[PDB]
Amino acid sequence: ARPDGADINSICQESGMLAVRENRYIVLAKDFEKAYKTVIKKDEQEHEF
Amino acid sequence: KEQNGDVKEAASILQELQVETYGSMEKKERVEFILEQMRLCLAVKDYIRTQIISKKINTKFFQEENTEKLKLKYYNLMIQLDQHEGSYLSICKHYRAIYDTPCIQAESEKWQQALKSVVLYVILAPFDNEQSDLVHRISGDKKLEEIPKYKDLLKLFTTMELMRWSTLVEDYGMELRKGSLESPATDVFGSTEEGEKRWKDLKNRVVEHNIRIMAKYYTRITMKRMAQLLDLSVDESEAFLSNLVVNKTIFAKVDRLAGIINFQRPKDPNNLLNDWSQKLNSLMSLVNKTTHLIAKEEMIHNLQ
Amino acid sequence: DDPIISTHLAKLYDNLLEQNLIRVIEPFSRVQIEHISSLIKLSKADVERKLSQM
Repeated sequence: ARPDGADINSICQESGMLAVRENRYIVLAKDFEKAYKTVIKKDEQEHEF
Repeated sequence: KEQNGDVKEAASILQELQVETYGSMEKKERVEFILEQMRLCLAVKDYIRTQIISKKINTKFFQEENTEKLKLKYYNLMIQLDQHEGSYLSICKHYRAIYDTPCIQAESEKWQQALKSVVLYVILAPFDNEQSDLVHRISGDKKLEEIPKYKDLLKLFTTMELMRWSTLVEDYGMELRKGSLESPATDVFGSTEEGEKRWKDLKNRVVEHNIRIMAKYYTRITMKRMAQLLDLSVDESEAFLSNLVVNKTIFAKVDRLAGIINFQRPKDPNNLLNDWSQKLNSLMSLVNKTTHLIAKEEMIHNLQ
Repeated sequence: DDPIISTHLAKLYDNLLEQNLIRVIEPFSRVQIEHISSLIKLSKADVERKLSQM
């Protein structure tokens, strides 16, 4: 329910391969955030008007 | 070491295992430490706990020769992962890693347990080409043929030596009666929950490899005389038939409609193919006969 | 709370029949119909007509 299929591919890219930068399997809920900050977040989060 | 550790300190060291391996760009202490809890997880006495920490171990490899002999220090534990309870066959280099240490040395008894471990383990291992081929690939040792037991079991690699099982029990129970290198015996039959289990899987060996070797004269063989020529009882042979036949790695055909049935090959249900091979190839051999008959008879007639 | 008691575990054990029939007949083609069904523990109760149907 948070507006942050094509991105999910890069989502897992970022999150998983940074856990592999961390070099472990277990994927965290923070890994979502790691995949939700390097994205199309230009102008967060409402045209305000 | 406060209490020499416990499940609490096991959880401690484990939680401190997989966190720092990358905050600590470490090649040796990380190796000598990811093993440090191998006891705290084997003193835990849980096969799958050791296997989880080994799933951790897989991360670190090319461990060979960290120092000149750091692996002669770690491989004891690496094989200790599945040393006395592990799979009888996945010990290929596991139950091999024991030979090199006193092969690096010039030991006599420690090298003898090294040898009679690098060999007396595959008889536990199920049948395979690897075991069979390798145990004679590794043949050529000089310290190994100095053991009547090694010679005895190495001879077993042909005709199965369908021997009175108690005779082999002598040959490999007097290992514990060695006024010489005996650590072979303790590695083999100084053990109880696996050494006696080694005797059991040795019964498995004799019966199943005899099934292998005796596959020639079959298509006529009785359940009773099976046991008679098996060095084991009939209902013992019943259970052996049962396990080898539900394993069914070979295709026999048996029934107690008579009990005279055998660990057979497909029992020859085939058409002319048999006749075809026979007639054709035999007749061909006969034309070959003729064609060299002329030749060699002429040769022996050369002087005349 | 079983919706139907005519099919649920009925079909399970139905499948299991031949699933247990490929363990007593898995070893060899020919066999005594008794000890082959000593595993199913009934040598002639229902093994007979079941395997016939099969």
